[PDB]
Amino acid sequence: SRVSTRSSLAEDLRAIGLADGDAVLVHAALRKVGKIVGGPDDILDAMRDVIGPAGTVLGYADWQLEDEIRDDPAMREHIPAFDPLRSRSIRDNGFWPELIRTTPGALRSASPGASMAAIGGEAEWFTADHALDYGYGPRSPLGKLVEAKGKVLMLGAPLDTMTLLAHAEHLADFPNKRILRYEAPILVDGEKVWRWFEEFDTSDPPDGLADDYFAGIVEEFLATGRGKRGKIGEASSVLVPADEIVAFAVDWLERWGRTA
Amino acid sequence: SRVSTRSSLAEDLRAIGLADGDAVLVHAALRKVGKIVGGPDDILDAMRDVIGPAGTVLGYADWQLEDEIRDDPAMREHIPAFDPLRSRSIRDNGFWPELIRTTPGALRSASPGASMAAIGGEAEWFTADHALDYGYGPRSPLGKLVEAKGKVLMLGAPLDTMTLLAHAEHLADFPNKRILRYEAPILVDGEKVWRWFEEFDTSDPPDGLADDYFAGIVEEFLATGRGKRGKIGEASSVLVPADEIVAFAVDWLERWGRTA
Ligand SMILES: CC(C)(COP(=O)(O)OP(=O)(O)OC[C@H]1O[C@@H](n2cnc3c(N)ncnc32)[C@H](O)[C@@H]1OP(=O)(O)O)[C@@H](O)C(=O)NCCC(=O)NCCS
Ligand SMILES: CC(C)(COP(=O)(O)OP(=O)(O)OC[C@H]1O[C@@H](n2cnc3c(N)ncnc32)[C@H](O)[C@@H]1OP(=O)(O)O)[C@@H](O)C(=O)NCCC(=O)NCCS
Ligand SMILES: CN[C@@H]1[C@@H](O[C@H]2O[C@H](CO)[C@@H](N)[C@H](O)[C@H]2O)O[C@H]2C[C@@H](N)[C@@H](O[C@H]3[C@H](O)[C@@H](O)[C@H](N)C[C@@H]3N)O[C@@H]2[C@@H]1O
Ligand SMILES: CN[C@@H]1[C@@H](O[C@H]2O[C@H](CO)[C@@H](N)[C@H](O)[C@H]2O)O[C@H]2C[C@@H](N)[C@@H](O[C@H]3[C@H](O)[C@@H](O)[C@H](N)C[C@@H]3N)O[C@@H]2[C@@H]1O
Ligand SMILES: [Cl-]
Repeated sequence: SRVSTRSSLAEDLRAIGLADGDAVLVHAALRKVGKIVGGPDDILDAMRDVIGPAGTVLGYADWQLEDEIRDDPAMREHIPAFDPLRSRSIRDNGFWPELIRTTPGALRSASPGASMAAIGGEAEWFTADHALDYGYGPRSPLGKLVEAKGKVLMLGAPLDTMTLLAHAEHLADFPNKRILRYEAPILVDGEKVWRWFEEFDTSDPPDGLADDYFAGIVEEFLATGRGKRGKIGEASSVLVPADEIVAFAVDWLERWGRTA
Repeated sequence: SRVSTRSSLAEDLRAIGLADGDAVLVHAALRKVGKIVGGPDDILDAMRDVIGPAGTVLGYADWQLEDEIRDDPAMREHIPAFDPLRSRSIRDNGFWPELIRTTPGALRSASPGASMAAIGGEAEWFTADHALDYGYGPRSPLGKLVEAKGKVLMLGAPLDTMTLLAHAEHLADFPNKRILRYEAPILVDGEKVWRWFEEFDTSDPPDGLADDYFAGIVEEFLATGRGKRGKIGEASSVLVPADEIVAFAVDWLERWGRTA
């Protein structure tokens, strides 16, 4: 029965630990926030108020081409190329990355399935030079979030949607990492070309693990007393430092893979 | 029962009457088109291929401020002012105006409740200088649609959502037109100010007619033979000359006003 404002959301964000100059990747379930006077745009505006102009807000866009269409040779010349300026975010990830992507000023990185939207003082740097292959590795917004000592805010989102952990999956040395190869269309100086891609499998976990095991790792991280929980509006939310939870998740995975 | 492509939708638009250099207002129910390979963006892409670069495609954006919150004094300072670059389309008009508005190169006119989104060769003209009061009058994208001799296409949409006919309500001489007055926040060169507004009532029909009466007027115009029906992908869709349906509607309303 409580309605949120740009001002009250800024206090909530400061209360969970958002600070001046932060860079924050956000995963959101916006319905959990509850009634907002100015719609969910008040959340992004509140965040920009807190972190200031030097800060950056990010979201995981991906794109909408499903595998079964991509793999259907009949529709091959009817599939539109991925275009960081025009391709819309995968709807599976909710409105939040679309909200960012279509805010004037936002930029969107180049590696389609891993592509990120960002707005703020380092939006250019965070989206620049996104490797097409292994796009969850060091040459990616996720690696740059670790380098920048950014944060990840789960805004009512289930903890297994923390995509930053796919970057730990990339770094961790464990046996039998599944490698995925696929063909997708992209623009090379404004013209459509089909390109072969390669990356570590993000869609399914390492064999032996439950499909939602990212959530277990996050809770085990919060159990050490690092990170913070809080209400953003009415959404139960989590804020964690990106570098710490990736080091935690790397050795969680490296230790598990040794037992096999 | 089949998939539509940017090229399949292209030939469907040419058969309804879309032609080179056209400027067309679109009201859409996109779930009625069926499955499209590259999503509803393939619709707007097709149209811009049919009409060519001099063409122009429009949508009725409006905005999301709710009367209730607007008229709550306690919420006054928390209302985001209307911003033609940022305030999102009213969701009751469907995704289509948002689809246009969030396309790079697209423009949005200044008068909030009557705001229109536009992309194409004449997008700057169709959106320039939209009057804040009586925003369905002559100083309006709908007035310019008549002057440009454009078209309207109901793309699976209920024919009573044809907003151009509100422009016929502004123009037609019939007694007891209901004037609406309200205060609303608007961005004036980046700064929010509350401004009083007035216009003819678009939210309820003139006292004496059914709510969906716009619809019966449309198909009656179709009985004259001066419209064209046809299926866009899977959607039953109507295309109509703008200048003629206004005159047909104006005379309809003025003639009916005397009987009353
Ligand atoms: C799946 C998931 C998104 C569902 O969350 P949800 O709250 O149900 O859906 P969304 O987050 O899209 O938010 C919905 C709110 O959009 C607002 N919204 C959407 N578009 C809007 C618009 N154009 N204008 C105003 N509001 C809009 C609404 O409040 C809509 O709610 P309503 O339609 O019920 O009114 C959530 O559980 C989740 O998993 N989030 C994280 C996803 C992620 O980042 N995944 C990474 C890869 S694993
Ligand atoms: C109310 C009305 C809009 C409902 O239409 P609808 O087809 O059910 O809904 P929309 O037209 O918004 O289109 C829905 C399709 O959006 C696609 N779409 C929406 N957003 C998308 C996105 N971001 N990315 C990819 N696809 C998206 C989907 O196919 C969505 O369907 P799904 O959610 O079932 O998959 C329609 O009946 C109507 O009355 N239209 C006319 C509105 C108008 O012009 N009013 C004028 C003022 S009175
Ligand atoms: C860990 N579980 C996740 C699942 O959870 C969601 O669906 C479940 C269905 O039972 C629900 N129980 C659960 O509540 C809900 O959150 O959603 C699927 C969606 C699917 N397109 C893919 O996305 C991945 C992309 O394929 C990949 O490209 C991207 N990099 C990462 C995406 N997560 O894999 C995830 C993953 O399997
Ligand atoms: C006449 N019907 C319309 C309704 O759609 C539905 O109407 C009937 C129910 O009422 C249904 N039977 C019908 O299937 C369906 O089309 O949507 C509402 C949405 C509301 N924001 C307002 O928009 C108006 C704006 O408020 C106003 O600012 C603008 N100028 C004109 C808009 N129509 O009034 C319309 C109008 O009442
Ligand atoms: Cl995918």
